[PDB]
Amino acid sequence: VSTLIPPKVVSSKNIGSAPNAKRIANVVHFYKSLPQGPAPAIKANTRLARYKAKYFDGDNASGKPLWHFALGIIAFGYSMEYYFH
Amino acid sequence: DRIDSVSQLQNVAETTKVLFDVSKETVELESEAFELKQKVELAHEAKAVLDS
Repeated sequence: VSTLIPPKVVSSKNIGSAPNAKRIANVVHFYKSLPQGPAPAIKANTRLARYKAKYFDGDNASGKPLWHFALGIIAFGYSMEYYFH
Repeated sequence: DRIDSVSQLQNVAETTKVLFDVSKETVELESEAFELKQKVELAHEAKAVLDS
C-alpha cells in the first residue's frame, strides 16, 4: 500500500554473493606484496653460497654440476683406489 | 566488473532522496482531492436535481 525502500539496503550485505568470499581473499594479499623483486637476497656467502649462486641457480640449470661432482668423486676416490689396490 | 557495478551507487542516494520524499508527499497530497470529491458530487447532484 506504501513504497518499500530497496535501493539503499546494500549496507547489510555487499552486492553479490560468490565474489564476496573472494574479495577478502584477494584484497589482503596486496598490502604485503613485493613491488618489483624487493629483497632479492641474490648475494650470500657461507662457504657454499657462491657455488649455489654460480651453478645451483635457475638461470643455468644444466647438467654441468653433476659432471663436476662426478669428476670430484673420481679425484677423491683415486687415492683410496691406490691405497686398497 | 565489480568496480563498474559499484560505480552506479555513487549518486543513487541523492536522487532517491527527492524520490522517496515526493513519493509520500504526492500520495498524501490527495487529501484536498478527496475533500473536493464530495463537493463535486454535491454539485453534480444539485445540477441534476434542478435539471429534473
